[PDB]
Amino acid sequence: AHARIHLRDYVIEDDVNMAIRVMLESFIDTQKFSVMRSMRKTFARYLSFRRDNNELLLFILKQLVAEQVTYQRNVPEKDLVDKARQINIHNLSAFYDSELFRMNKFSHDLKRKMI
Amino acid sequence: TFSQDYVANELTQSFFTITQKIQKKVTGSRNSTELSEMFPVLPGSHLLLNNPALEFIKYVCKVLSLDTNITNQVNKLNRDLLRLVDVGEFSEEAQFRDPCRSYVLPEVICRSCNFCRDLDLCKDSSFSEDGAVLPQWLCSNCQAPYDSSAIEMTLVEVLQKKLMAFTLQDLVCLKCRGVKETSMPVYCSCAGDFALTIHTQVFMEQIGIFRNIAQHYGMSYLLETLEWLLQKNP
Amino acid sequence: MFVSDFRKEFYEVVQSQRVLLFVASDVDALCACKILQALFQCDHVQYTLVPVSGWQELETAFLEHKEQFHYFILINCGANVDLLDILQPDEDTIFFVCDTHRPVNVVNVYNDTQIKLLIKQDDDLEVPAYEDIFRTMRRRQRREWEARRRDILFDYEQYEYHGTSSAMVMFELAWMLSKDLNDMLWWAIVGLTDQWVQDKITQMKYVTDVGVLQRHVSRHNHRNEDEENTLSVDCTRISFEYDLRLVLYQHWSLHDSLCNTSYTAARFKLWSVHGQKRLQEFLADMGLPLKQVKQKFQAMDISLKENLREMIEESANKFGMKDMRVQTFSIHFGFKHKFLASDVVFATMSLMESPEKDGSGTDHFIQALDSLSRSNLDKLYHGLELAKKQLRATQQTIASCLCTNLVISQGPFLYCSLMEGTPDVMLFSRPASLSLLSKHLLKSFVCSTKNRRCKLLPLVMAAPLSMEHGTVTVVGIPPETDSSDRKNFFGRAFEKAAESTSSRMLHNHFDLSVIELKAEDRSKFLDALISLLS
Amino acid sequence: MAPERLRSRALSAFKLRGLLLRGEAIKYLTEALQSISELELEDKLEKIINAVEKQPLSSNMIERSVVEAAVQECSQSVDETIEHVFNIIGAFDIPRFVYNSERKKFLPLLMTNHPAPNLFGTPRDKAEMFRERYTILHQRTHRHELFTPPVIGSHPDESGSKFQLKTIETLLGSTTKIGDAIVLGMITQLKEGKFFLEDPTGTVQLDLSKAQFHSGLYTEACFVLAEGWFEDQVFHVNAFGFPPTEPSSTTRAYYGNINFFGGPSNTSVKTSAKLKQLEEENKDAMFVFLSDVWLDQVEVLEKLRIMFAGYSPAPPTCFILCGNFSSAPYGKNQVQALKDSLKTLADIICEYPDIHQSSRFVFVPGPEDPGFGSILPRPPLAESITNEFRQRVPFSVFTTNPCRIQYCTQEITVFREDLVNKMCRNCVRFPSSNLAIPNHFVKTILSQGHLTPLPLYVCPVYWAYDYALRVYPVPDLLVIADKYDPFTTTNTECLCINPGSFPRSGFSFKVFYPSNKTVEDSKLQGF
Amino acid sequence: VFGRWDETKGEDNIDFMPTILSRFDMIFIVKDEHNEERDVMLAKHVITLHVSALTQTQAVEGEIDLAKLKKFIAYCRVKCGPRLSAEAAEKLKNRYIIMRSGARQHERDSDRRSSIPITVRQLEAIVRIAEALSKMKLQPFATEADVEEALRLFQVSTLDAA
Repeated sequence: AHARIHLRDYVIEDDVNMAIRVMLESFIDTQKFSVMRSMRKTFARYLSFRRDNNELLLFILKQLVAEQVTYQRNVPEKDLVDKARQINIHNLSAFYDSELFRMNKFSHDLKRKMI
Repeated sequence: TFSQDYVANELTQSFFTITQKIQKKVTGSRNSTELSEMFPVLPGSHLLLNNPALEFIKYVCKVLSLDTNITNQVNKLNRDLLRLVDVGEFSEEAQFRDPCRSYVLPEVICRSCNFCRDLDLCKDSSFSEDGAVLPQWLCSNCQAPYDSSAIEMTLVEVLQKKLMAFTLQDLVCLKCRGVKETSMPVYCSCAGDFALTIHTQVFMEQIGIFRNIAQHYGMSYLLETLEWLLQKNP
Repeated sequence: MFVSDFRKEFYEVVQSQRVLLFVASDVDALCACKILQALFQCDHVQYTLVPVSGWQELETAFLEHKEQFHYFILINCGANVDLLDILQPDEDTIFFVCDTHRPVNVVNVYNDTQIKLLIKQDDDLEVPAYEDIFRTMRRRQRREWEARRRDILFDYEQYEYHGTSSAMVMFELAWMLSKDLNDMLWWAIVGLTDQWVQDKITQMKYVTDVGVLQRHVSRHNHRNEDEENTLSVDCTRISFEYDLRLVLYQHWSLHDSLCNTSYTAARFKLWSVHGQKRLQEFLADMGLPLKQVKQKFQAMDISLKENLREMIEESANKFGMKDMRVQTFSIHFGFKHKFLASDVVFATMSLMESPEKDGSGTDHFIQALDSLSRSNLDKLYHGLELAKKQLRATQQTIASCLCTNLVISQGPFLYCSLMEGTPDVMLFSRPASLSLLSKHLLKSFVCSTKNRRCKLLPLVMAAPLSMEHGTVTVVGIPPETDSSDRKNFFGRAFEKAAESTSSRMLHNHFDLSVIELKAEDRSKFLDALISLLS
Repeated sequence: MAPERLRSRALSAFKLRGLLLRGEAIKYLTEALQSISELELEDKLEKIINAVEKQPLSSNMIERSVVEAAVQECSQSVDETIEHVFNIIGAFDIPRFVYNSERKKFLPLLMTNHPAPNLFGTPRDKAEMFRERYTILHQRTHRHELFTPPVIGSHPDESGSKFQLKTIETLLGSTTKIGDAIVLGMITQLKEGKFFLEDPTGTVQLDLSKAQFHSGLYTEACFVLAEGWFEDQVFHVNAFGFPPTEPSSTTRAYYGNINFFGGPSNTSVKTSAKLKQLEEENKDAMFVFLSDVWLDQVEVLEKLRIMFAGYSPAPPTCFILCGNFSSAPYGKNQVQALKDSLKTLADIICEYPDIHQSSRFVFVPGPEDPGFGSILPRPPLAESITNEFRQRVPFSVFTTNPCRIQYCTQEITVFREDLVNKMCRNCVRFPSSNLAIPNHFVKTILSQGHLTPLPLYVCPVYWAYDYALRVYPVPDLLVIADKYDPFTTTNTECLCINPGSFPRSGFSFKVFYPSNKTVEDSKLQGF
Repeated sequence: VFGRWDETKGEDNIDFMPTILSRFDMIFIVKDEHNEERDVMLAKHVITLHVSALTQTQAVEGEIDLAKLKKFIAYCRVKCGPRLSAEAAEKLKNRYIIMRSGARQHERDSDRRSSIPITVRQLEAIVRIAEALSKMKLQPFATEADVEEALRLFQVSTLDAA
């Protein structure tokens, strides 16, 4: 159903994580008050509320910048997205909206493709 | 309390960098016929270790997950670096298991001091003390050794009494979990099948423990008994 | 060395002897084997036939049989490697090699005693001269000559391609012997059509070879027949056709044919949701009712069919498909049996590359070889059903790849990968079917993408092969331009990458551009390929 | 003659007989028969082809080895070979046969779909042990005087009464309080005094207070023919005894010439012409039996010295060392003690040529021996404690306990896993006393037809190899070498002997002459 | 009656009458057992089952296609009617008497009637099951093996009673 909402012809882990979240949150909602918090931490710590993963793309960006600086000293967005497709972290738009690169003073532009 | 999070962030940087480094190095080692061949062997070894960066991550994250109750950043590090390795979470290779099949002979008596203490035969680093295994197997009241001859005979005796227990074990029905009352029936009073109370894989695992012990410490008589007991098998 | 006269120096030699046929697993090889079997059975030549699916099993079969046979015939295998080094034969065996693969190995060419090449001298052949390849200032010039040898021999061995069909070669032998039956001519046609269907030759060469076969067809059609004396319906009639490029369209519905033909599926973009309306616009332009188009072709109304080919061409021209026709052949016999050469090609190919796990690949070879004889028409029709299934699976896989964007441009070459457990990957695990899938997918990709850059790139495709040993099959495909000469460099690029990285590459398939690779080494192998093609 | 002509006629003979020769096989034949003249070639070929057909061929295609073996059968060892006359068979070497009830015959393990025996038995095997014991006794009993009425028998014929066996599942219901019914079943206690009877169909409690026992050692796990009536959920016994025995001649009369005992022969040893004519010339064979042979203490080596002194005249064909070689099984000391004493025994017996070159020194360890404990059939002790004996005394074997000896025309079982006092101390009502004790013991062991007629916790056994402890068909000699006093007795033309605890029993070894079918009741206190 | 079996309730889980219940040869009381490895295997089976819908419906080893099994059932039904062998009937008789005594004593110990009665129709049900097992093999007679398998299947229903 989530794939159909996104008009995907093929289902993906985005959709699977959405379905997982719906099931777990509703099951937690069925519980009593005291039991609900213990159930929340149980299923949250052990099972998949995959909110976001910005740290991997953050240090991939930092590694690529460090290597490029080392190469030049003695298209970075293309380099970043190439590594982001090589690793199973393909949802990079979340990283571009998140603060983790922004307070580290990186930026993006789909035209210039510099970061 | 709070400094756990600071060191977790420092590890979020350093652990990532280190795992990238060892990954690129070990997968670039051209001498590796199989990366499973890369790992060392000790008398407690049983796991089919395969891809050293993954084992590295697993062991580090185990100690991190147990040295603090704040497992959240450790689980985040797992989800980060396992995805860096491109190995899936919740797969069996991502789960930690103890690489050492620990086995203890309890209350070993020493004549140097009249003291008794518990001794693990698989734990020790046999490569660094292969000549000095018996000094390494010292009585903790002193530094006097326990001898290979007596320990080998003790292990054979343990095998015999254990195998006697296996032979004279009880049988339990799988549906109702009561014990088989008399010998001739093939099924229970209900339609359920009987099953072993002492499963054969327990004895295969303990025989493997004894075999690795005997191979690392050169116990040929124990190896004779073990080889016969292994040959008369399915 | 090249055999100048097949009748004198090959056939009249092996006619007196026990012979061992090694036959490769492809339809052209099967057709050449059928023709040669018919000649040997006419002359009571006590042959033995062994299928071989690769180099290692060829070596195994030769090790098994080398004691008992002195004359060997290799059909669609051997010409592109050093057979002496590969097989390590005794000093007095003879290897006849009827093989389409090019370039011929220089050791095979200039071996004058043991390797005998059943290859037409007028093929696309440019062999370097013997003195350029084979044996202070004197040793300085020796080293300079060796450097020139490396340069020249790389220029020779770079591009792999295919020559004249082995089935056509064996038919020319049958014609010279004057034991060329009409079914032998049909097998020659099927071999050439196998080359054309698998895109192993250029359209110019295919048209030229069709022009050659037309004259044999006319001769057979006037052996006992003219406009006023005619044969029984039992007898086979081969006819030249300027037929449609649609696949199997006389055996299922025209709708399924348009949907599962690679050319029209790629043009109308039927993997996409929007492409079905393009196809409906095409059919409405033709004026065919959709019920008739979706009905089976044999059950379609006959008033729609007697100008359907020119209607298709006329509508295709104004839709931009300027070459919907193709020069081909058909065979009739009995009242109801009618097949295009493409139909027989697809049926036999599917019987070879069947997804069935029961039996083995050699059993599937046997099914395919049986289906080419008219005593096994049931096997041929079963192969046609399997071909319909194979074509449908091909289109589903292409749709999955393009919709999920698995085809990513890795600079010098596009790259794609099938995933273990996904649909039909077991069907496409076999290298021949994987090569066909990659070619069809590249045409679909070139029609799909709007970037001018992407329309010119070659493609590399990977698929799972093994879990007991953990390997993948990798194929390399050249660009899909109409200007293309159907030559590719991936056979040598793969081994250059493999030796640059010391990768665990295994090289069992007879085409150099198909390899087996350990699943771990694909990363560094691809890195070396980007570095190499630059 | 031409070799092609010889090839042609050899191929033609085999082909008319319906057989195809491999290329190497016909090459061997057509060079082996070059000495043969035209006057005899067809007779020679027919002789060879009959010899080929004797083997168990799996195909019409004949290999090189089969033709070679046929020519050897035609030219060498055609009358006999020397080693058939005596052989030693371990318990784990015994073949397995399963009794098919609906064919009423024994089938090989290779023919049934039964799984192969392994040491770590499955749950099914533990049941199959006692079910198979019951099966053997059941089929044997039904072919004795308890057989069918017959259904043709009428009343004037079959005017006399005859027993009819019932299973436990039949006696519940309308069969209650019938006057006379007899049931085969295992006797065992649920608790002290709570006796019950068990068969594969069910179990029932026993009121055996009034039972007339038939004078045997009725232990736990023995099989009995309890006669009585069923009432108030109890079977009330009138009489109580073992199932009847069967001689091996009757067993073979029913089941053919099948080799139940073991060895390489397809038939039993006493039912083939080669052995039947060898026994005419094997007149002077003799075996010695000896238990509690505590050679780890050198006093026993002194006894071996006087044994060799006494019986150097007329050398024994073999000696039987009945295990428990440790008088001091304290711990690790005993292993090297046994190695040194076996070295000493080898060194002393090297002093002669004749006994060293003729007598087979065979060892069968028991409980007080190194290696595997009191778990049956007892495996041989460790090979590092046997190799030095073997390398300088090749006429010696180290094997299991129990063990089977096949003679040229006799069959013997050796066993010493002690149970006589075990039989005496757990009888249901009472044992039967005085000098009759050994006779009641052999009656028990023969009627039960199993070397361990007692519960598993009393005498452990590997489950899947329980068939190896079988005493059915009855051996010609049964040597039960318990720590108990030595004895000799016989039943159903089987000889049965205990050589006894030699150190306690006044040095009473025993020596057996198989060709004479007799034994000496010796006492070597006087040596 | 309460949705799940709710094991403390026992006979109150059934509102069916003994008349209708005695007409059923076998009454499989089915309970959803929560075991962790069972649940993991079941979930992986279900996920693979949903995943494999696109796999062109390929043939399978070691089983009969439904269209073939339908015809085979029809053939066996029209061709073969077995009977009990004598010894097999004796086995069935004795086992039936034992089961009847057990059911009576269970009801007496409970001091309440069980919802599932053990009747002569259940005897004939065991007979029918043995004959069906033989009809699968097209054998004119049902053996002790067939009767034992029939009794094994029926003793699940007797477990469901007691």
